[PDB]
Amino acid sequence: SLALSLTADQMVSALLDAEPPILYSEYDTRPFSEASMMGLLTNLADRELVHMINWAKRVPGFVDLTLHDQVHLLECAWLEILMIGLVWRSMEHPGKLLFAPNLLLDRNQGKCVEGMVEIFDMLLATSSRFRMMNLQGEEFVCLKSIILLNSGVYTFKSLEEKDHIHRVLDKITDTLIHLMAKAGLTLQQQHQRLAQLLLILSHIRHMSNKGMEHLYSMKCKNVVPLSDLLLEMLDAH
Amino acid sequence: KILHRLLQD
Ligand SMILES: NS(=O)(=O)c1ccc2c(c1)[C@@H]1CCC[C@@H]1[C@H](c1ccc(O)cc1)N2
Repeated sequence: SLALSLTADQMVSALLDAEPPILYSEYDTRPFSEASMMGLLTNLADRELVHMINWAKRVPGFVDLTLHDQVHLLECAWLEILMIGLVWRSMEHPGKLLFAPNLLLDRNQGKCVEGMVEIFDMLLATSSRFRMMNLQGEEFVCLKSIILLNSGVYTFKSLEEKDHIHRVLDKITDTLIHLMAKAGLTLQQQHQRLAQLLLILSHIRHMSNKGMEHLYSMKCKNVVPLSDLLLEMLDAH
Repeated sequence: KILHRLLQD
């Protein structure tokens, strides 16, 4: 299907063109309470999810899947995707997390919410790693698409579906290497960098699982209400 | 459910 016959450059363009916008937090912005920070983030994540759902539809290969499979992948991947986005946006702000242009939080503001500073620290470490690696926008969009396709693929005939996903994943791998080769990296450097990028995805998975625990923990405590969509996505884990 | 709506829009 369409996705498999795209060139590397066509794949990258498609992914770049699919990028969701950067959203703003609610401006309504004093020193933060636990409940207020929670409220801001919850509201922001909910709005972001709507844009992510529409981004996913523009990822070549994704709409080729059945609705059930698209749902499964999104339910598995959504928090990883929010996280890698956050980490990407925060690259140019060492020591801080750019949740939105009007919501740039440092580590100590992570203490406003109980158990949040752990996840913050992991996110900050990920941002540093991307900076140390000099991650490029074109690489980022590839990684984000890999997360979408990879994260639920092992937990599904639902075999020709798996094969298609694995074929798309192979295409994105080709695209990543292409980009590295164009940037003038040696063969050795290309396979080394590819490995380094993909190994970070293990850490992103870990962060997602910790964040999901945290999110379920805040639901039980009913400290702020979660949106219907967030609760739907959370229920899927 | 909501996911289904948003995926079909
Ligand atoms: N404190 S909460 O109100 O329980 C709550 C609500 C939403 C969220 C969280 C936590 C976790 C905590 C770390 C960020 C993360 C997350 C988030 C929000 C916006 C993003 O672009 C990325 C991620 N959503």
